[PDB]
Order: sequence, then structure tokens, then C-alpha cells
Amino acid sequence: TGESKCPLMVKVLDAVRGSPAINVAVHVFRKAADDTWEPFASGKTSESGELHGLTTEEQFVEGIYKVEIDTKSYWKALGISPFHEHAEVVFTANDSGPRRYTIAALLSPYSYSTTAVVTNPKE
Amino acid sequence: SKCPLMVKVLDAVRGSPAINVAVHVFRKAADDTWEPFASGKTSESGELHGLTTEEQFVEGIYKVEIDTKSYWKALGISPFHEHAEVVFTANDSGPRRYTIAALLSPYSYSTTAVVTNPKE
Amino acid sequence: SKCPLMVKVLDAVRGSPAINVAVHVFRKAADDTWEPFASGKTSESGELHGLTTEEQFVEGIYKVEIDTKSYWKALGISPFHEHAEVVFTANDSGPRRYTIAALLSPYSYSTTAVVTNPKE
Amino acid sequence: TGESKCPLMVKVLDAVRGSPAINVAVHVFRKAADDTWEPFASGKTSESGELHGLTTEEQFVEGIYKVEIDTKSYWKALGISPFHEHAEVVFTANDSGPRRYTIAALLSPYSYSTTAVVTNPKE
Amino acid sequence: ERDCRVSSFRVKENFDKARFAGTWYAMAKKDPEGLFLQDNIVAEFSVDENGHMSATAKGRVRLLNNWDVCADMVGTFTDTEDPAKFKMKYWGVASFLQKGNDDHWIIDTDYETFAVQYSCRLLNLDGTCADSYSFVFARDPSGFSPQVQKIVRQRQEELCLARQYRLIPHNGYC
Amino acid sequence: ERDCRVSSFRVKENFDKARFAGTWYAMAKKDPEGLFLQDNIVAEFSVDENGHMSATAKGRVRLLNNWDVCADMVGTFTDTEDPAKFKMKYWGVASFLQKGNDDHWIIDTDYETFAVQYSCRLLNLDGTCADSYSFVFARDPSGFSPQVQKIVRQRQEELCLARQYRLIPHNGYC
Repeated sequence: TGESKCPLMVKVLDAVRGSPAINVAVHVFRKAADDTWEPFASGKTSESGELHGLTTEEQFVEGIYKVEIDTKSYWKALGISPFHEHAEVVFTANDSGPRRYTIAALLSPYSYSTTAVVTNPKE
Repeated sequence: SKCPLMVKVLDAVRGSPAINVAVHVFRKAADDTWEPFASGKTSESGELHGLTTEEQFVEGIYKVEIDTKSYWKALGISPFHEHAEVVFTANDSGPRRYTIAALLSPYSYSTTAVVTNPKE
Repeated sequence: SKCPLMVKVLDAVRGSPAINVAVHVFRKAADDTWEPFASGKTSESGELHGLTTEEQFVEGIYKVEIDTKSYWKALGISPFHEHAEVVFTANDSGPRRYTIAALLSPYSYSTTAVVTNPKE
Repeated sequence: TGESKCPLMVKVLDAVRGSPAINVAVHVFRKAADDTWEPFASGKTSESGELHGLTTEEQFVEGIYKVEIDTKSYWKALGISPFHEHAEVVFTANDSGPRRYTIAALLSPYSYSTTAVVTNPKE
Repeated sequence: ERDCRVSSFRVKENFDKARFAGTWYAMAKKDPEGLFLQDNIVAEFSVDENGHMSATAKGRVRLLNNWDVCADMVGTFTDTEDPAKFKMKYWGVASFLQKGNDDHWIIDTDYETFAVQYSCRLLNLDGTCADSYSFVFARDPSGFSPQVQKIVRQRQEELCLARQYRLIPHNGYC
Repeated sequence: ERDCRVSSFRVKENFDKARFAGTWYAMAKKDPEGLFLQDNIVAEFSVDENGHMSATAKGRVRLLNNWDVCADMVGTFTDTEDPAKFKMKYWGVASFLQKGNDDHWIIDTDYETFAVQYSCRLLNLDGTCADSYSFVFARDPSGFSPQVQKIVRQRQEELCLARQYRLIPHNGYC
């Protein structure tokens, strides 16, 4: 796995069904040189509601990233018409070196919340 | 023209106001006895209103308790929350206008305070 | 209300409206190009109001993009989010009232929809 | 334990500072027989902000519980005059046997959020 | 062989719109893949002066965290080349209920007593429906006359979903 | 007149980075527009083997909702063609504190006792600095000798900030 290292980490949750938002489709984008969200990394959440190991510390460079979470699919495939097309989190990452970004999300059809947890490595 | 206390509730699952929720404001008094203060059911627009007067709003350790369970039961979902509380010492520095809004879904809720000063 | 779309923004840290946030509605056009739809700054009461007309709000994937970071830089705290976005498809089933309400704090935010049908 | 065998479980996050809300005194109550919230369990949230191992499967009995997070102390000792007296997740537990309760919370000055994740043991 | 291509399929000769108009209690449905209406299903068809057919079904659907909502839909149809095949837009009175552009094939109907309803959602490459739903309507709550009941069993096999039909309890959930 | 164009400001000749190294206590600061360290500022400058200079600094800032916050920042300096003028990237040990690039000119400093600092953030069209902070750093926290005090008051007027400086208490709020 990592030992504990995880630069970019996504956690997704179902506040309607008290449980892990299993199998969501996260598409982490890195905006590059000219306002072009160049595809960075992608995945599907685990049984534990966590995507993991989307990048290495040598790929995670100082830039505006974007975790885009496919919420509509989670809902369509549950039979409710969701409000939100998808849930995004656009954040300038590794400026001050503190590599560990945990983006956790909490869903329901017409509302979502996101929180970041920015923990320093060993400086 | 006022509303010292004021409650707004919202259904996150059905993207609509949480109509007819039983809100129950208490007022802890002298010896940690939560003495009943005021009650109401949320309107068509999702607002309980006029729950008190300024000269009835004294000082600190108030509580608004919203009967969420009754909302979810009466919709057919087994909620995770017995009911919602917003314990707040509201009156101290005199800024009377309190507006508690809430968002409710089966296994999560979140609420916020919008305390605005009257006219000092 | 006769408000096609409408935004509210609130400062969870200071328990007050988030005054003067630069809200930017966008309407994705024919070829994935987020062509500029409409723009405004939240009022005393945290509300942008009047950003389109019913003949101007067309069945499309709209975006409201809230300037969260300029809210927090001009308060002197280094926020997390570059800004907040609400991307939603609209007026496909005719129910033209949309209210987007957001809740700001440095490293977290939430946003809820309140989709209400006019008079069918 | 190993990983997850931990019936009740609390996690708290600082939505103002971007990190684990370390050292919150989390009190767990358990209503008893006649509307008397007996004191059930207590603790402090760790370096990852987790309180962990508040009870045993043989002590977590069917009934109302309450976890009570002392928020104002957190906020007092950080210099912010908070709105909230404390937070409480009152919840009828163990009825159908599905032991694992995880109450994560999200703390700011004039709002807080919490979410319940109830996962079933192995039926 | 049996000719199960969603092109091979004979549907209603000369469908009078303003005959089909009216309440029809679903009797059997062939489930698609997905959330579908579980039971208690009733349509009500109408065709306004500019000959447009709109319909409204009610019906019990168990939305996943297991709440049995009694879904009110609305369907607004657009006509095709054929008089018995249309394209139907649907949605709920509630924002949260499904929305779509579905198929709505009348296979047959004697407008006074029954109807088979067809909709293929995904075709296959070869032409067989990868996903269909078919409603047998009766125009009387009770069930319906064995003669015409014979007609609709027959059709079902000519449509190839046959052996896949399920009964609908109408037991006043709405 | 005076010439208050940031372009005509004489800074330290032949700055020895490994002779500015060390703790400097802030004594008077000129505020920029914006949120700055309110008082208790102490900077600690160290130059590492590969010639670079790095600074860390503690100080009280009353973060708006009014907490009041001792903020340790970190700075890493990039050199320019002048040995007494650099760019600073700053940030906080806590991710919610202010990051930036500030210029960081050492106007004068006899490394055993003082140093004026200056940094212009926004420059006006005619060249005068539109937004600017400045620190008077003493090496002993009591203040500093009258002689070096008289050099510094001088310098302060050359920069055009004389009459805008205010004192910093050191009271131990960290």
C-alpha cells in the first residue's frame, strides 16, 4: 500500500444510506500551463469508500489540481434524480511542501460537503 | 419589525423545505433544569417564526430541539437521528437576531447560526 | 419567488453572511464551452438576486462558481478551495426555481439545492 | 483489536485549520431505564483526532446512546468565542445487532456537521 | 426461428389516439434492468386539442435505502413515422424522481379492454433488445376477460419477453 | 524634494549573508495595506552550506474573527544581482497562514546591532512604492544603542517612511 504516505487521497460518503459511497468515479485533473485541465489521475472508491495512490510525490507538483467526483452516477444507479452533475474540489497543492491532502466528501441527492485535511509530511 | 429567535429547516434528500417539523425551544434555567421555553411546526416555506419576544429573550443557555425522527418516520425512512439540538447561549452582548438553519438527511445533519445585531 | 436562479452564501466561521462574494454563473453551450452566463456580488443579506429571466434560463448544464478564496484572502487566512462550483442541469422539467445555498469555512464547504417548481 | 473492531468510534475534524481536531473530550452517554442519562464512556481524540475503543461488544447494549463532543473547550483554548455549547450525536444503537458505529464530526465556530456510518459486523 | 429484432415487431395498426385515452390499471410488467415501479401501477392517458398525448402514472417504487415512495410521474409524448410508436419524455412531480426519454410502443390494444406496451432502451448490435419493459394494461381493476387475455399472452411470445412477466397487486398504496 | 522612487534607494553594499545569520528582534514596523504581524515579531535567519538564506519568524496576528494567533512563518530567499536584495517565498507552519513573495531588501545593517528592512508590494506609476512594509531589527531585545539608533532614523527618512513607524512590544505572547 503506502507505509503511511498518501499525497492525494479521496474519501466519499453516503449521508442517505449511512455508509461508504462505494465505487464512485474520481477524475483528478491538473491544470496546466494555459488554463487546460490536463488529465492527471483517475479511480473507483473501495469497499471502505477510499480511492488511494493516485500519484507519487515526484508527480505531485505545485499546481491547481481538481478532484472531480462523479456523483450523478452514484445516484442515477440508485434511482433518485440528483441535483448535482458532479462534486469537484479544486485546490493548489504542494506550494509549502505539506504533501498530504485528504479530500473527504459527504453526499445526498441535493447537497454535498467537502473538507480537506492538509497534513504535513515530516516537514 | 423583528424575530429574535427564528428557525429554518431543509430536506437534503428531496431538495425541499422540511415542512411541519416540530421544533421545541427550551431555556435552561436556574439549576440545570431545562425549563420549557417555546414550540412550533415549520411552515410551507420551512420556517418556524415569532417563537418569543425581545423582553422574553433574557440571556443565555437556550436550546432549540428539532424533531427530525418524526420527519423521517413520516416519510418511511429509518433515520439515524433521534432529533436535532442547537444549544446556544443567545442574548449576552444584546445582538438579538438569531436564525438557526438546519439541513437534514437520514444519517447526517448540519446546522448554522446567523446571529445578526439588531441596531446595536 | 420569481427568481429564476438564486444564490445565498454564509460564513460558517464568523456566523454571518459572506458579504461581497463574486458569484459567477456560466452556461455550458453546444461544444463544452462554458460560455459566460451571468455575474454578481452578494448583498448585505448574503444574496445575489436577479441573474436571468425565465426566457433567459434555458434547459442546459449551468454552473454557479463562487469566488471562495478572495473571500478568505481578504480576511487574511489561507483557505483551501480555489473557489466553489455548483454544476447542475436545469430547466428540463419546467420547475424554474433554483436556490443554491453554500456554507463557507477555510477547509470545508457545503452547498444545497432547493429546487422548487413555480406553479407547475 | 486489529483494524476496525471498535463498536462505537469518534472522529473530529477542524474545518478552520485544515486538520484533525486533537484532544476533544468526548463523553458517551447511555440513557438508561427512566430517562436518566447515565454516564457511559469518555475520552480524548488522538493525534489523528480519533477517540478509539470506548466500549466492548458485551457492554454496547441496545438503547439510546449519546456521544457528546466538548466543542467550546476546543474553541476556547484556540482564542475563538464559539457559538456552540457542545455537540451531541444521540442514537439508538445496537437493535438489529450491526455493531459498528463511527460518528465523524466537522467543526467550525458557528456550525458543525456530523455523519454516522453504521457498518454491520459480519451479519 | 422466432424473430426477436426490435425491427421485426408488428405494432398497432392505425392506433386511434383519442380511443386509448383514459385510466388503465397495469396488470403485468416485464422489468427492465434498473429501478422500476414495483407494483400498484395506474396510467391515465389524455390527448389535448393539438393532438398531443400526455399520460400520468402513479406507482410504488422502493427507492434504495428502502423507502417505498408512491411515485407520481408525468409522460409527454412525441409522435414518429408510425402512429403506434412514440418517444416519451417522463419525470416526477418530485424533483428527486427519475427523468428520461423512453420508448413507448403500443403493441396491440382493443382500447375498450386491454393493451401490451413495449419499450426497448438499449438495442443489441444484432438487433435484439438488450433491455425492455412491457406493461399489459386492463381497463378494469379486476383483471380482464380470458379471450383478450389469450390475445395478449400470444403477442408476448411474438415479442419474446415471455416468459418474463410478473403480477401487479393493486392494494391501494396510493 | 526627496526621491522616493523605489528605484533610487541605496541598499547594503557587499551584504555578507553569513554575517546577517541569527536572531533579530523586530523593533518598529511600517504596516502594509492588509494583515500583518501586529507585535511580538522575532526573525531567525540562517544561511545553509549551498549559500541560500532562509528565515523563520514568530509573531502575533489577530486573525479577523478576532482570535489572536502566534504565527510561525518560514521564508526561503532567492538572490538577485544585488547581494542586498532578494525575493522571499513565505508561508506558515499551519496551512491556513499567509503565503507570498515579498521583496526583502536589507537597506542597511551593521550585522552586530541593526538593520532596516524594506519591501515594496505594489509600485505606483511614477515609481514611488504604493504598498510597503519595513522592520527595524535590533539584535538585543532591549532596543539598541543611540548611535545605531541615529543611523536608522536617518535611513528611515531616505526611504520616505519616516513618521510612519510604530513600536512593537515584546511581552511574551509566545
